[PDB]
Amino acid sequence: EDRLKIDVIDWLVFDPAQRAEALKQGNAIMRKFLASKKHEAAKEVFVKIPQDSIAEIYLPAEDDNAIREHLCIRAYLEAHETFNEWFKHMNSVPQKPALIPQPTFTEKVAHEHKEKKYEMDFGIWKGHLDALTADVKEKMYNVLLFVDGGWMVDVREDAKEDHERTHQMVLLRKLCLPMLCFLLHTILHSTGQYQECLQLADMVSSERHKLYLVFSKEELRKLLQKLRESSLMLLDQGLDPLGYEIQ
Amino acid sequence: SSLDNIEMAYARQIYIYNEKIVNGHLQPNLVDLCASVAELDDKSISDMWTMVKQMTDVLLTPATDALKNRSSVEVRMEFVRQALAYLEQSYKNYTLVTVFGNLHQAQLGGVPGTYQLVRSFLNIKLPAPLPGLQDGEVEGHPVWALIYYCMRCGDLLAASQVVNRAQHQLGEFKTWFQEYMNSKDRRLSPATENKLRLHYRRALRNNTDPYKRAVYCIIGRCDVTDNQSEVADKTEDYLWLKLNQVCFDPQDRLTLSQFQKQLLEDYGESHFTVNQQPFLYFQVLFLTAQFEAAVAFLFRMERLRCHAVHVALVLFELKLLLKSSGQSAQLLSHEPGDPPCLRRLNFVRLLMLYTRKFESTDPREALQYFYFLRDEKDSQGENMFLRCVSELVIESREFDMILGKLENDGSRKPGVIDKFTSDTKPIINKVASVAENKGLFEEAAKLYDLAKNADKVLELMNKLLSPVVPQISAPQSNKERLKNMALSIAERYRAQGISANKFVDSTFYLLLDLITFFDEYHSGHIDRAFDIIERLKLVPLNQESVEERVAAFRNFSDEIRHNLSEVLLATMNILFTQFKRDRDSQLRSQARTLITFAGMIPYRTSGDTNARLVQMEVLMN
Repeated sequence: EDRLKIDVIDWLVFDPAQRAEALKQGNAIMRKFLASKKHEAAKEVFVKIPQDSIAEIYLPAEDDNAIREHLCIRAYLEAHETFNEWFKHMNSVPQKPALIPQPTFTEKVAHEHKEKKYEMDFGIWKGHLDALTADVKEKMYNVLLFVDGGWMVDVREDAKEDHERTHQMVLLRKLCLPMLCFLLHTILHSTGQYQECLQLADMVSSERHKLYLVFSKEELRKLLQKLRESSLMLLDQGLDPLGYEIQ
Repeated sequence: SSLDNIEMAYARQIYIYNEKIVNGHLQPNLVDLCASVAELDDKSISDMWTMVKQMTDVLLTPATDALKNRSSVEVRMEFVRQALAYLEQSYKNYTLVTVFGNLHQAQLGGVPGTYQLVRSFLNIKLPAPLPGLQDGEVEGHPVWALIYYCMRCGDLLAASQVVNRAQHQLGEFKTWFQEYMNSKDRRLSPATENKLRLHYRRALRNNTDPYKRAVYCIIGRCDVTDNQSEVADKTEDYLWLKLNQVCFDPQDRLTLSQFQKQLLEDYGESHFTVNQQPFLYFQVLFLTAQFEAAVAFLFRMERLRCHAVHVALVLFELKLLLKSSGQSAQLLSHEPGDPPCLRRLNFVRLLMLYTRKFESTDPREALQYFYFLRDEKDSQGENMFLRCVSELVIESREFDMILGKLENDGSRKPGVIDKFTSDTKPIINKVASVAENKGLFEEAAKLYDLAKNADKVLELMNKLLSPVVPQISAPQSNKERLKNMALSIAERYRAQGISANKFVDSTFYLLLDLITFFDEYHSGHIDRAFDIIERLKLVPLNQESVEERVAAFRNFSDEIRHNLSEVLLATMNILFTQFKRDRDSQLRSQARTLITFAGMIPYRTSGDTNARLVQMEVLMN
């Protein structure tokens, strides 16, 4: 039935006079797929939506929200497109030169070089990494700290009742905000940014976002056993739990 | 079964004719093989084949083109004689059943001489004397009646005897007739032929004795327009009257081409089928050498399809049927670069129609008829018989019966097509090819495996396994039903030393090992399952192997990379369980290895997997 739904979109996109209904329905369809984490499904739909839809449509409470929801959804997708690239890279680290104990004088020199070339690649694989870390992070904070009212949260409050959508928007927050936090923690930990890891407890507990309400009690503790792990590595470095110099 | 009693009997006869050619034996007489069934039906059909045999029993030039034999004046002349000999003998049987009530009744008393029969035939059909007869009588009958019906029965000798007893009355007709009986091809010399024709035309154009009129222009082949309707009232009497009047190379003359065309063009089926008697028209076309017309015509009668197809086959196995080159033409047509007086039969279409009826539930019999198309191809080059077997297998789905079932023990019990050609590698791929194009992989594998095409068998077997690698193998599941066939293909491929290219082959045996890895993992045999994954050297367990294992993943079949997620988790969960039961350092070290590998590998669900892997390693410490 996947196709039935992703195909009803091209029918609504065809007629430009129904772009407001095409987007709204595109949202709904992408709300079902997100709850299943079908990101190639959600995105295959996301491209069918002409890149210039938003511009033309220009506002009923149903169109202000659907424009916001669409960008929220793009902010979410882009937060998985850049992580899978980053993650793919983290798993392609240059491998150490192989050792040939009891080497011939030939094998000694081939190895002096293979050992010197590797000490060039590992520097760039931290180079490319840093730039894929700086980018995946930004996206994770665009979703977690979504501007003007939080992620998947309507700004317009005068639409007509849509319990399906509304409760779909509360759910999407409870499936994906705990899951984006845990990823960002995994990104920060993987790159050794431990001080910042611990600063996820400010972001989450914050009264500005009230992200902690989107967490189950279990997920919290789990995030608290994740932070205590970053803390350790900060002690091993000689700093206090939170990364500040011990005077 | 879709075959009626008559059709079935013909099928068996065509199986024999095929069994003979398939084993190289003598080419038996097809016409005889078909008349063998005709006698099981009413004589309406028997008398047809009698005509078919006698019309095709002409001295031919073996290994000569069909169009050439049928255009040659040599052959065209013998057709007329074979027909006249049929119309004469056929009429002779009518004269017997007219005098005696049954052919058997005539035989027991003995067939009388054609003279005494004819005399005993005149008694009935003219009891009282007609006042317009001439030249007196002979032993109680008009001399001209005896001469006509004797010639009609085909016994010229019996007719000449009548002439010898009326020498004084008949005048100069004796020396003329005695020449006709002597000269071959039922023709007189131009000089004498001129003498009699002018005499008849002089003052006998309208004589009160119709029998006299008939004989004269049967001997002189004159007055072609006058159908002598006084004596030739039946249709066969007309055909016979005219075939004794046709000529070969300008006035008062008729040729076979004109006559054959004149008959069906001006007086088509409509004229000869008003009495709702179909064979009457068929005999008109067949006894005039228009075999294609008669075949198509008779092929449309839904009750006589069987008979018309076979009379086509006979004409086809005798190089007498004129096939239509193009397969896009109608059933009956005249080629543009041929004379208008001949027609052509789209033989390919003819059989294709007949077959569709009983091809669905009677495949064996269908093949016997498809064989006659072995000598023809299509626009794309395929062999028509081979293509017909492909289409018949795609539709009927009768693989074991027609293609030969390849059991799971390594045997190949031959199929019905094996009889006709020993090169069965292409069609098995053709049938396997489409079923592959229709997502029927489990079948395409069995079919490709039937032709020992391991390149395709293992390819498809890779696709059917990868989805089911991590699944739970349960009784009658789709895993068991696929794993058990894959293993039955692994043994038969090792015992027979068969293998595809190493890429396809390596992946195939690799999946089989993984399927064993999860079957042991889902059973709780942790120790045993850990040992298997270690052999495969697919997931690194010591930090030193990470570099090489990571490079290998890049060129491993995507059917493997797909299942990498479930492999890492099972392997981790394996170490995970063994931890709760120095060794602790060793598991801890291996735990780390899996993570770094997964970290450097971009793969399916790397997000959820890499996270779970790290959590399970933390609980260990």
